Amino acid sequence: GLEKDFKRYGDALIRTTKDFLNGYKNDHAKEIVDGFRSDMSIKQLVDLFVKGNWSAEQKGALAWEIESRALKVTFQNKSEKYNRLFREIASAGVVDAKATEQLAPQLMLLNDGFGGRADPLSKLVLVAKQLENDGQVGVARQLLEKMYSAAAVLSNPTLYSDSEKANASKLLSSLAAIHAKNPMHDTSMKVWQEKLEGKQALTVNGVVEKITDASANGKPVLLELDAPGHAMAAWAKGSGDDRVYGFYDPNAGIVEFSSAEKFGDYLTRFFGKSDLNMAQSYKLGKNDAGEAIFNRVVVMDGNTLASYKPTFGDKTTMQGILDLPVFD
Amino acid sequence: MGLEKDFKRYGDALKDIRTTKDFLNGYKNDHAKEIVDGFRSDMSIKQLVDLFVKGNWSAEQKGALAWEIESRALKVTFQNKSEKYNRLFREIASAGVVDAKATEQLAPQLMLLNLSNDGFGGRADPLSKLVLVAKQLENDGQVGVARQLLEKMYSAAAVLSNPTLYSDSEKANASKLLSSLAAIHAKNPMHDTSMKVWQEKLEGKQALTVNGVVEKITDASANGKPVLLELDAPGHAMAAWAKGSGDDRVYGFYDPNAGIVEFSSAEKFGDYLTRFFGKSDLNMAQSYKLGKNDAGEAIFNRVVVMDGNTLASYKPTFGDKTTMQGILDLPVFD
Ligand SMILES: [Cl-]
Ligand SMILES: [Cl-]
Ligand SMILES: [Cl-]
Ligand SMILES: [Cl-]
Ligand SMILES: [Cl-]
Ligand SMILES: [Cl-]
Ligand SMILES: [Cl-]
Ligand SMILES: [Cl-]
Ligand SMILES: [Cl-]
Ligand SMILES: [Cl-]
Repeated sequence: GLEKDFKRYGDALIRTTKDFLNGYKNDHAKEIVDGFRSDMSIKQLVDLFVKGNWSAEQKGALAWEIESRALKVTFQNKSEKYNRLFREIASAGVVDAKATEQLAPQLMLLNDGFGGRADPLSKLVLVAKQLENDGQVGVARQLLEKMYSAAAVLSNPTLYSDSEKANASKLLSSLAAIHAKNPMHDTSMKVWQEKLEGKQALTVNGVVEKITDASANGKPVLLELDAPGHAMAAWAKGSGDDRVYGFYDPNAGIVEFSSAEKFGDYLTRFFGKSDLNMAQSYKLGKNDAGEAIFNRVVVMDGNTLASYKPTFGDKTTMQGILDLPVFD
Repeated sequence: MGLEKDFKRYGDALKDIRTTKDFLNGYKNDHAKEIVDGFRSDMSIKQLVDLFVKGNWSAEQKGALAWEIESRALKVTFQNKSEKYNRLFREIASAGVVDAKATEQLAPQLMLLNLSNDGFGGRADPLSKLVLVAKQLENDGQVGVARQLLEKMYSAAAVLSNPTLYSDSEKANASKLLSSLAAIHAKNPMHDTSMKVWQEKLEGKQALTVNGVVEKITDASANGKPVLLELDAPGHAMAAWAKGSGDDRVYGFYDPNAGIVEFSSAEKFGDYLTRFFGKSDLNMAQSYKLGKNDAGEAIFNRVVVMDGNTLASYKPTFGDKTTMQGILDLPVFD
């Protein structure tokens, strides 16, 4: 009978006064509400609230003890059988556009192919964040969705139109072009601002400071984190509450945070011995202090990299590749 | 290892023929072994490029070798992400103050839980309805209204569990949103007589099976109009819907356990729902204790064909002018 207990409570009401809201907290009723016990039932708590003269802060204390129990909504990881059924349906036969949106974020990429280091992906993810900072939306999440769609079209071409087979080959052949002609070696334009290696190499903390620097509010920070035969990306984009700090790894996929503190906690624990110890798994060397350092950290120039053309003769730019379609 | 030099020689041998319908028709699997003389399905990428460069081929013949080469050289394999990466993300996102951007990635991985006699019923009575209003609004142009409902509920619950980490304005918004779900349960819109939020109530001899729900949701006669169904099982409410038009039309299902699932394909939607309730896979029909029709087929105690427009304009709390659509726009942070 929690429904009848919540109606009598709601009718007994002040819920917007700063005197009430200050009392609306946990472990506070046991110190200002005479006749309160943390083993009481919702029914007993409502009886104590109605039968009794209370102050503004005192009504807020009981309000929290009542609402924290009556309006409680608990969350928990979804059971594996629901995820297994969704992946089985979404990965079967013809590619499902809407299903791929929900499936892409749960997958990881593997190796032959092109690079095997994810050379072109870390770069395209950085261009995508340059474009997202400038207003576009979900450019990086759609890059993974399109790659998954292109691969599916290339594996079962008999299930797609000639237009779709042409789009899939063009997108995948474009990733191979970025690897064949690495923009880092181009001499007509400099796609990088700085190339921190050797005695200038950065640690995970160095990358975190560069990404979370509060002086970059509104401007994008685009870094390519290079480890032996394994390339990753880190970035910052947006402004104010919309500013986001992210990290990309072919294994973990794309991870973003609104909090600079959570981003720093994630990256430190990702590479640190305290948790995943990825720094030693990707075989990072150490500086004279014994701190893990990246073989190279490239501070990219989003604008120059976005305008780079991987295939000579063709006018398709990096930004152009992120807009290449797969389906009509 | 020298696959990069083999792809450059290949790309140069095509200078467009890659966009001619004669080339694309030949660009298929199991087709080169029947039109390309001197082809063996045991050849290496290097041998395939040699056969492509050294040899005069037709439009369809270049497409066959192109597929055999690209299907191997441009191959990208996918796999489930390791659980340790998801565990690290959940640990960071669930610590201290709620992270707006992290909640966007976390919400879709969670499921909802509550009391048997909770402050809004242990059947998800108000959620199935709010999800249907959200789909009514999404059909009309709004975006991610249902995904943000779960993100806000997660944020409200977090604020209610750790109020000392949020402002008075935030604690007031969290209590207002959660108290609104309790209002929808206290005053069930299905019993309102000032407005009819439902079009039909299929029950008894008119009860639908899982296949019946699939036909109603995927029915091509709904053009670009929204189909909003509430699937009622003993003490457990779910939702099913169709929204959008053309390539954008989507078929979805909501269950507090499975969360929100959507498909562009009517066939995949049907395969998902059939296997969700069927004994062949999850067997949820027997878990939610569904009854059976004279044919022994599992049926829902009731399927409500909702009227998105009327339900969206319904006011759960009397005296207050907040509508169902208004609840989906209630804020949590400021
Ligand atoms: Cl065929
Ligand atoms: Cl912060
Ligand atoms: Cl597309
Ligand atoms: Cl020809
Ligand atoms: Cl866990
Ligand atoms: Cl405050
Ligand atoms: Cl009812
Ligand atoms: Cl049937
Ligand atoms: Cl969900
Ligand atoms: Cl919000």
